[PDB]
Formats: sequence, structure tokens, C-alpha cells
Amino acid sequence: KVFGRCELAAAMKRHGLDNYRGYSLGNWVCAAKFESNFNTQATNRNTDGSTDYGILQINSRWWCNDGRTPGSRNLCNIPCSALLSSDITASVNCAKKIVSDGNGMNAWVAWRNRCKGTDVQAWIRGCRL
Amino acid sequence: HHHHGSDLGKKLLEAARAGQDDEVRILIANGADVNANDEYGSTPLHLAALMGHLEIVEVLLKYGADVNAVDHAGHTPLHLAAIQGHLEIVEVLLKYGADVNAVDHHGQTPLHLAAEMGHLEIVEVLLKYGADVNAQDKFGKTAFDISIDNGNEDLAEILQK
Repeated sequence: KVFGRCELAAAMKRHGLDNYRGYSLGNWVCAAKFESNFNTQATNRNTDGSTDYGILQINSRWWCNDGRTPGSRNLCNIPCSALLSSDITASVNCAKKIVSDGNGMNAWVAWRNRCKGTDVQAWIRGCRL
Repeated sequence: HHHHGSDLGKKLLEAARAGQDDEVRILIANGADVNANDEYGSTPLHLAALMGHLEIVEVLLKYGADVNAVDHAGHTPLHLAAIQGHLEIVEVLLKYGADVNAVDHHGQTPLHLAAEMGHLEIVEVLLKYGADVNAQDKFGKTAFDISIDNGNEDLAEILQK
């Protein structure tokens, strides 16, 4: 499944991401745009033998288990395949675990490079929330 | 020499993103590589376009910045200015030969992006420069399909041509 911008904004809002750990809704929508182009099925191989999965591109070395990544840590305690659903619950739960303890949304390379310091509330403009 | 060109290039990426006009001009004068790339594949022009620094965009283009430079997602500075809603930057990029129908790794054009964000004035400038209304991205969506998905009734009327 590929979400539309406002459809994802409404789903992320229902999943409690608005202002989660001080990050306004737009941040999460912007991150998903640049991480996966709102594609719940996105999978991308990294430079270190790991793969990023789903709409929020959760990493298979540190956060989810794919069984094919050396040095798996599985900190979210979830199979990476659970992040490939049309239902964003598992991806949201894992994003909430990543952002709670650390350097916020700096865990997302696309967010740091394309969302951070921009007018992120433009991502929720024109949406029914 | 190419060593100093690349080294001043890194300072140029930072100055362009921060909106430091004087620093940008000094770095260019000192021989900074105007087409330097950061880890994300961004050039100083992508960063000035992303952050809305009109004067830096104009100055980079005057000193030979590649208008159609692509980052690791396949986005040109035009794609980024279109997403952000920077109308004056979109116009300058188009004036310097930006490819109005440049496609990223997801088959999206600047029109797809301006439509998604609901930037009406940018959509009209892109259409004026030949943006393809029938262009479908990798998921089969046209800019018109995107406007419908987001319920943008103003864009739906504008994109009917």
C-alpha cells in the first residue's frame, strides 16, 4: 500500500504521533515522504549489510529482525516483515521506541537532510484532521 | 588544488544551507567547487533551494552550478523548491534551464510534488514551462490523481487541460 499525503497525516495523527516527544505531526509525514515516498512496502539495502523496511525505513541491524543481517540487535523486538503491512501500527510503535531514547528524529537520514529546519507544518496543510 | 576545491566545497554546502550570502560569495571567489556533493548527494544549489535562499540560488547559478544536478533520491533543486513552495526560486531555476519534467527515483516530476503540497502558483509556473499533466509516477499516479487523493478542489480544476 502507498498512502496519499493527507491520508497518511490522518493515520499518523490517529496513531498518536502529533507532538510525540515534541515532534509536530508534519515531521513524521515529511520523514515518510523522503524515507519511503509513503510506500508501506519500501525496502532498501544499506551499505553495512542491513536493510531498511517499511514506510519509516526501520533498520534490520539495530531495530527489527530480518534473519539475514549480521550483528542483529532487534531492539524493537519485531520481525522486519511486520513493518511491511498496510497497517502502520508496528512501524509507528518502533518509531516511538527509536525517538524516545536519544537524538529524536536524527535516527532518520532523510528527515535530517530534507525535513529538519524546514516548514514541516506544510506537510499537514490542506488535510482534514 | 582540486583538494582545496573539494575542501571549500564542504564549507560551501554548509554556507548555502545556512543562508550565509557573504560566506557563499567568498567561498566561490576562493575557488569552492560549486557542484560539491554531501553524503545525501545534495549540491549547494539543492540546499539553497530546499531552504529558500533566493540570493544564494541566483549566485550559485551565475557561477556555473549544475541546475539539473540530481541527489541520491533523484531530486533536482527544482523538485525541492517545488515541495517547499519557494515560487521565486522555482522561477530562477526555470530561467537557468531547469528540466521541468525531471523524474526522480519514484518517477515523480516537480508537478507531482507541487500538486501534492497544493502550491497553486508553482503548479501554474510549471504548467507554463511545459510540465506534463499526463506523467504517471512509479505507482501510476498523475499530478491530477494526487490532487484528488488529497481532496484539493482548486488544483483539480487547474490541472484539467
